[PDB]
Formats: sequence, C-alpha cells, structure tokens
Amino acid sequence: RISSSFSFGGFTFKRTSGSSVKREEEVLTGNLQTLKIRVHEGYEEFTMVGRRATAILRKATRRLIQLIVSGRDEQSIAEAIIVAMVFSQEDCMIKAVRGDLNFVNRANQRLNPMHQLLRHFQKDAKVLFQNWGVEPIDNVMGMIGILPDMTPSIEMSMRGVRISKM
Amino acid sequence: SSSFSFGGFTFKRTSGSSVKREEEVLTGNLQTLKIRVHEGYEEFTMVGRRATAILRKATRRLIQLIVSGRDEQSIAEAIIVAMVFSQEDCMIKAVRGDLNFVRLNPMHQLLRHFQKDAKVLFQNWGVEPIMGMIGILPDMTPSIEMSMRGVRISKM
Repeated sequence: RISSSFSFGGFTFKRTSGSSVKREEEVLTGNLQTLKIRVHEGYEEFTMVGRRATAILRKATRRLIQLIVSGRDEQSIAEAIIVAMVFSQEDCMIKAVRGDLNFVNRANQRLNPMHQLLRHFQKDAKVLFQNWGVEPIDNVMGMIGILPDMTPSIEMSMRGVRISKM
Repeated sequence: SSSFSFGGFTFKRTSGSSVKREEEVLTGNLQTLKIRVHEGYEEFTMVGRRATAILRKATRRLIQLIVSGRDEQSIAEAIIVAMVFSQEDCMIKAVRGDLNFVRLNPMHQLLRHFQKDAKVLFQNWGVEPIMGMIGILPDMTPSIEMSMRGVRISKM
C-alpha cells in the first residue's frame, strides 16, 4: 500500500493527470557549476498541498505551464511559488543561483541537486523571481497576478502564475 | 565500459570486480538453465526511467538493495531486476512458468518471467528483522519492523 504521492519543499504532490519518465541532464547554474539533474520528461498535472497554501501545477519537460495558487497570506503563496519554480526545472531557475559554491555543487553528495536548488531558493528567492519573467493576465475566473516583488496585480503576473481565493 | 543495461536499468559498477562462469541451475518449473554466473563482490548503481537503486552483491547472493521510486510499480520493478540480477537460488526456484520468451538468453528469460508477476518471487525471497530508510514486505507493504532480506526503500 505505497502511496503515489510524494513530498517536496513542504508540499505533498498528488498527480492528477499526465505522466513522466526521468532522464539525466547536465545544467549550468548561475554559480557556473554544472549539475547532473534527474529531469522529469512529460506533461504532468499536480495538486500541491501545504499547511498554509494549495497549488495546482501544470508542467511540461523543464517548463512550467500554469500554477494556480491560493493561501492564507502573501508569504504562504510565495512559498508555494518557489517550490513549483524549482520543481519545474526551468533553465531560468537554474540560472538564478547565486553563490553557494560548495552547496549547489555535484561535489556536495549529502543532498541531491534538486534539494540543493530547493534549499538555495528557500533562503532567498529575489533573483529567482526577478529572472522568471512577467506576463499580462486576463482578470477572469476571479484570478489575479503576483509580481516579482510579491505585490498583487490585476494587470500582470509572474509567468504562468495566478492567485485564486481559498 | 563499466556500464551496461539490464531490465530497463543502466547498471554502473562503482566498486569490485567479477569473472563469468557457466553454471547449471534447476528452476522452479523443473527445467535446467545454463547461466553465466558473475563471480565476485560488486557494487552497482541502477538508474531507470522511474526508479534508482544502490546494489551490493556477491556470487549468487544479494547483500544490500536500496531503492528509490515514487510509486509501488516503479519500486517493485527495480526490486525484480535486482533480484534476478543477483542470480540467487531462491529466485531461480521461484519460477512458475515456461521460459520460452523470444529466443532470449537465460537471464532475460528469468527477467521476462518475473516481470509478469513477482508475487512468488517476493514471497520466497525471505524476510528479516530491521534511521531514515524503511523496509518493504513481500506484498509491498512498508514496514519498520521487517523487510524483504537485504532490501530497503529510501529517498534518493
């Protein structure tokens, strides 16, 4: 009776659609180190369940398609966004790494590269958010946007991200 | 190369060495197979599409298997491949069907057979009493009391 659900960054991921296989891929991080990451290859939809936030993540191979997030407050919403961005395995997230030369490193064998990246961005997500990209939004279905400085917007949002009410 | 593919897993030998010997084994279906037995202590990583594992083994004897996967099927898949690769007598004696797969070599015959259903394989393997990693029972129930001999599940 093993559950198909798994945990990452304080969220339980429950797959609701799609499927993936894993491939090994080299990625050049923002601290100029090359990591060998286990890339999810495929389209997948997950429900992310956390203590203070819930998110729906739709993604393709190394590409976030859509993230619908609700939460107790702006801080809790931000926490979910960070986890989804890391889980997406997007190049812009990889390239947003700054410093942590002995932590975000293949020489660091105490943690797998995905968790190295997660812990790095949970410390400070400023560069991650600033480099992710912003897009215009349609103010429909009661969904709003969130900008890189974590301010809500009815005009724009970080790419793929929408905030819903709880 | 120190790497090869078996059962959909890339095996990479990280330590040890082995020589091959031809050995007859009587299977659970009462037929005799001539298998190329790996002789010596070896350590491997296993990398698959849905699971990874660390395997330590000796001549016809699995010593340790640590498996990482997201669901029951993917974890079971890795365990099956490792158990077949171990060349253990209890695996050989667990065969319950014809080995007429196409004609594949004896090791792949065994692999194909157990990939159909591993219930008898897991039940006959044996359990043992058991910090981070947890045990796995023959019916794929996680446990912190017992586990299939030498087998543990972890997050890798």
